[PDB]
Amino acid sequence: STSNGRDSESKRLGAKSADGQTVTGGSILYRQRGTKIYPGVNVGIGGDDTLFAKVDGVVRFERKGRDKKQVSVYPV
Amino acid sequence: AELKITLKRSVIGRPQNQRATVKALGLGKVNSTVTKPANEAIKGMVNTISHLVDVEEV
Amino acid sequence: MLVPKRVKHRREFRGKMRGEAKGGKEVAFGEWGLQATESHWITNRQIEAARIAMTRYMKRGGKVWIKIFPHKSYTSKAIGVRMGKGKGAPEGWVSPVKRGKIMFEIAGVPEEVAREALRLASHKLPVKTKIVKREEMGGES
RNA sequence: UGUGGUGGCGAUAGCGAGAAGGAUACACCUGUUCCCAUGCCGAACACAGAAGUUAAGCUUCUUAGCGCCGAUUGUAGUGAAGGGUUUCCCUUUGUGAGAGUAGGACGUCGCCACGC
RNA sequence: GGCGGUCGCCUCCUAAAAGGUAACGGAGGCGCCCAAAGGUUCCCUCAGAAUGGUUGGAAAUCAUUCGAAGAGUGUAAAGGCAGAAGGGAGCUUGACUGCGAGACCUACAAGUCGAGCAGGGACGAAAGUCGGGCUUAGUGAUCCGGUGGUUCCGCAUGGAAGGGCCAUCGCUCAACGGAUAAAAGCUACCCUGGGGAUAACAGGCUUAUCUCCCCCAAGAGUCCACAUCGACGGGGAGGUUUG
RNA sequence: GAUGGAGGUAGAGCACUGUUUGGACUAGUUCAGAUAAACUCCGAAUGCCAUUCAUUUAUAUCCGGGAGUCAGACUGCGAGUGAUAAGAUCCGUAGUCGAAAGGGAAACAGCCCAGACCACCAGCUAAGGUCCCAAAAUAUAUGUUAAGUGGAAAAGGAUGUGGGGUUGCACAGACAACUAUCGAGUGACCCUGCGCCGAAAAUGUACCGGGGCUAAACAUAUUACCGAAGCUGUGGACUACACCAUUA
Repeated sequence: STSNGRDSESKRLGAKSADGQTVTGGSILYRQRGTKIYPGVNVGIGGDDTLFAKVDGVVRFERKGRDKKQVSVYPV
Repeated sequence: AELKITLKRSVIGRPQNQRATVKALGLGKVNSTVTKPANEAIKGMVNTISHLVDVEEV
Repeated sequence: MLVPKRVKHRREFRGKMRGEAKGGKEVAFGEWGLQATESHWITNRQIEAARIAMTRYMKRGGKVWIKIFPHKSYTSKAIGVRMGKGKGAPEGWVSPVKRGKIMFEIAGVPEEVAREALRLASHKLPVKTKIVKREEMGGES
């Protein structure tokens, strides 16, 4: 006799490629709610905030001024 | 330079990375030995296994 | 009995004391302290019993500081009821105390009255205790 | 050099208090004819100007009251490896904070234009 | 076991700083809404407090000064947002058609993001942005039936009847991966197969409760805490009671 | 091992939201002190993702034939339900059992040590031990305990004993005792080692396994020995791979 007892399915959010890893065009980098991380050089934002590569290159997580983070992709 | 490494304890009852470290050095049974070069990687393996092992700088 | 007005949550977890006081380990407002040397839960009724005993002994008043507040609630089920359904109904309030915490303070009264009062307060409590004074800083009157 | 403009760097670049200045430039200031404007108002935005003034913005300089950047060594925690009752506590080995402090700090690097 | 509740989907805590993670564990929401509350171009900055002012009061509406956010964000909560995703004004229908390199999630079936190419457009001087809404709930396989299209087939031939392909409609099939188009009770009058995978006595473990023993001592006892009783509180033993 | 990174737990903090104690004040803001699972200005150890990297090591991936399993249990550690009860229940992480013989723990699935191809009347060790049952020290140096504590249990109580500190009063005479002298010391506090009381259950001593123990107990050091189907020695079987000259 309780009125709790329900939850929703987990969504598998987080980072999907690492710093210093080479990546092909279109590959997901980060799933989020809102911009915890921001898009940088050669990276796009999806409709529900996912971050993706536009170009093949290496992934680098950086610092955006004082309190924000960025992902960039740099081709060789 | 080199180190003689002798196995003095058993691997029953230990976790998996310690078993696999004893294997990566090439140590089979109790009192079997091995000789390796002195590196920063081999010293890390010896430091993970120190409670099971005797080491002599040779 | 002390009770918190307006809790945000009706039930909560209990653990995990793992003694060492985080906060007041020195006398702040009085001259004499009562410091717990074991870690345990301390309830509403134990505090009021100790306070009444401590004040009754000090004719001509003085002052007394209670430095321990019951923030966390209890729950419990009833006899004759099998395990299973959700948490019981809340019955009680407590504060966890860890070793080192000073719990009462007295002033305006010489040693022996203060020492007797702190002796009578400790027999009402489930912890071992010491009696401490303000020792030495840049200024202690 | 001085001033106008436009850029990098985590405010060590900021806030407040105080002083000074009009060479060109920047401003305030003066008007609504004409391009445009007010859910009322030429206040703003838009345009035509050049009487007046360094009072305000702007620039330079002093100031560590508020923010900001902060080590060192000590603790709290905790990888590995062991011991008592196992609620909890302890000993070796490695790692090590948050507070609290000694100190830093009243910016630094670059391009263009004009004047000296 | 029955009675009670629950059965799909979303957000938080549990959850041990990647992801994942139980319980008849602790808290809440959904089964839509908007022709603008969508696209795009310009412009704007909040909530309060203090001071004055006629009706007007604490608090309607005016003026100034402080004010990094203490507001708002269609709807729950978390994560985001003052280079706005918050708030005004003009023009509009991209709430487009054919698609799709590559990733994410995952037993399957499904679910999610996507640069870029082609056709034809909206807004803007341009650069450009636009395949609904700050993000994540607002949904239901297949079979069968209805409506519209079609350069497909059509049992000797020409038609027709009928079928296929494309677009869409008919679900509280809510026991929400959906048994059939269609479904409630009694057995003390009972039968077979299994299970100590599961309930009742006795045992075992545990000791909340119960019986007993204590510590402190306000008090009662005319005076006097302890002859006798012992408030508010605290600590144990036992294994006969209810669990 | 080195280098980079994503992320808010253990701390601990009060800037934000709840909960909260004292003081000054006034409108008629302030100074201090706490607290949290759904608080955060902060923030580890470890785990996780990578790398034309390094050193050792031998696996990993792809296609196909054949399965079995979908009741787990206890013990560290960290959480929920419970009463921070259960050999309880439900998750995470490591091991043993399951499917594991052998030594220790009296007897003992799951604890401590260790993984049995076979033969020996050979040797060295592990955990645990060395007075007799029962193999090996009636070992060595220095101390503590008198309670059979060792060999079950709390709040509280007490001139029991060991060690280290802080001091009041003492031969211009102390504390105690004696009326109305005496001729060395005497009180009061702190932390600490080991003991004492508190301590009552049902067939028969009846938790040292027994005898028995004043060390054959406890603390700190030191060296010998015993001890397993672990390792070594001598010989045999079977398999693989390198050697070797065909002969395997």
